[PDB]
Amino acid sequence: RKPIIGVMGPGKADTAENQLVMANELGKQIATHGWILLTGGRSLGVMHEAMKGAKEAGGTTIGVLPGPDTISDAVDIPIVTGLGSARDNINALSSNVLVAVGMGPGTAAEVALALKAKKPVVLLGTQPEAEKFFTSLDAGLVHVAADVAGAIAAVKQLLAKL
Amino acid sequence: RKPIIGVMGPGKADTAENQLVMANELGKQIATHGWILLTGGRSLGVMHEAMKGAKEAGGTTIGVLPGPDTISDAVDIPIVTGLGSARDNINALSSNVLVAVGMGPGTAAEVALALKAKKPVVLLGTQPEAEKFFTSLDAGLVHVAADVAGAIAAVKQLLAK
Amino acid sequence: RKPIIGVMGPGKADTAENQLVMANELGKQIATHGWILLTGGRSLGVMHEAMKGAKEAGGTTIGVLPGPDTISDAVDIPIVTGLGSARDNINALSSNVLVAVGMGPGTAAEVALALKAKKPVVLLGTQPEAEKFFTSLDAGLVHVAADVAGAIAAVKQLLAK
Amino acid sequence: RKPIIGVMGPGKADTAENQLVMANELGKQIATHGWILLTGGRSLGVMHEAMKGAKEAGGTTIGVLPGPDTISDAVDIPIVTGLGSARDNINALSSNVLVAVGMGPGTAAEVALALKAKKPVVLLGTQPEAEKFFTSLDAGLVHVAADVAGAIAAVKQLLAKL
Repeated sequence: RKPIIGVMGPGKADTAENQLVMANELGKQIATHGWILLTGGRSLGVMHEAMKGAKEAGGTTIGVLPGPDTISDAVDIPIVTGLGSARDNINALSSNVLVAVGMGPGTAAEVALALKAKKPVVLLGTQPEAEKFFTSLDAGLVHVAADVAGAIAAVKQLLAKL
Repeated sequence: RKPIIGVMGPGKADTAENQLVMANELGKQIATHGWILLTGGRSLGVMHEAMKGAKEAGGTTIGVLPGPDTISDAVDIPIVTGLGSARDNINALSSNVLVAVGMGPGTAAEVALALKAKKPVVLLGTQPEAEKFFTSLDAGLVHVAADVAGAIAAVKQLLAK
Repeated sequence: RKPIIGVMGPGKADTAENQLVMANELGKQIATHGWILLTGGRSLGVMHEAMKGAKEAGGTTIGVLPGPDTISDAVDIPIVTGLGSARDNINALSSNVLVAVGMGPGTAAEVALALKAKKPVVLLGTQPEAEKFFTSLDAGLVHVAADVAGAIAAVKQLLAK
Repeated sequence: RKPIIGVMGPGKADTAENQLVMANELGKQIATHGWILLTGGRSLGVMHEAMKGAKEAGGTTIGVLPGPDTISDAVDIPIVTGLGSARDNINALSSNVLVAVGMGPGTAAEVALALKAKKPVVLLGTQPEAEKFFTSLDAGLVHVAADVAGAIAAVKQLLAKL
């Protein structure tokens, strides 16, 4: 069974370009390590980039969508859930590790839900407020990474322990 | 329609004793103001206290629960969802305002989801990091409350808007 | 607690005129028997008629809806779920009995899901194939009703058990 | 994008052996055609068999589960949904075609939901009552198949038209 790595980030308009770069590179390295990328299939911000990156590097991608899937070609496997744009809905109970790249309400909710699920989360491109808050929720499950390499190292290690 | 006030908070193990007392007092004040209380229908920290409070004050309560069968007399309208408890689903898109008493991963998810749905949230007895962080996600929708009465005043303001 | 009676049925386009009249009459009788009506809160065939009926008879209604914002005055307790409308989610695990008036794919799914959850379902104005088929899934939980009063009698029997 | 074929059937105790055979063979032929099998990952009746079949024949499998995934090794990609054993919950909005093998409450619900989603469904090993009822819901979307070959022909054709 290939490890499944989750990526979550804000959608287009509330995303710094450094985060799209970080997302795509992470994408790359997720695929490069032989891991499946699981992310939203909605083809906009951080997630689309991760998917482009994973797919470019030969990786298998999974794109979660809610409804009538009109979905980047970076997606290999669309999981259409039927639920809302409330999330974010919530299959990163499927990932071995979750990586957040940036932050916003949707991402915060999925990070919390993964902590609640006792899954480890790597926080990349988030701000002090987020890092501290999430580390306060579960210091044992939250890993702050300075950059993509750091994020990928955190993941590799968490996988080695499993 | 009576306003529906959503209450979120941690469970038995993770609710502090001061947070129980506040959740109970908040429940009471929700009822005394003529509002319906919506909260988790199985969960025994904050949510049970809130509901027990609303009820003692003669309030009407809606309890959201993931399924059968593990319900409290304190719950009037039991809504069984047949999703899981991966999410505290209570459902505060049903609510006019959401009040988080205390904090933890489940609560943090529901506060973040309300905000994502552009709903105001009142934060009571959440620590400084919760308050600063949620404020960082959406400063116009997050209201920090010092104590039950402040939380009630925030709720009233949001309702009168 | 008042019994909660779940009503399922097709939407505006697919509800026959006789089925509107029955759904309205069923709503009325749900209310007159002191039960709460639970049904879809956005859907304008059977479910709207049922709710309009309960309401005219002074009944209390719970409307389940997928989201904001597209609600009827006929709905007292609006429950917004923030799932989709891939499923009529109304939620009849919340209900004591489920009544399907008329039939179609959405209705068929909710009737099958109630049965899966070992809940009794009363089938009203569903055609012979619906009745025979659901009966084939679980004969002890499926009750065919000839008309509103028979459906009400079935419901009463299930409640008295 | 590989076509995703959905399979649904009753779980263990309410399943004739002819249906487990039919399920496994269908599984086989789904994989043999280069299609992804999407089914419940719960490792018991019709679905487990389909998965064993798909995996034996080199196919990629997707196993939907609700909760804390304690999940046959026939699953490649577990999608953990977080929802109930209410379903059945309900990602066969992801399949191009759905195949029911046998029938029971859970299966009936997913067939209906797929008809509601305007997706085509092939009914294999079901009884007259089911065939007629579902054909009455949407005659244009429901295909009754006498056997696995027939089921697989129905699918191939529906895919050709898409």
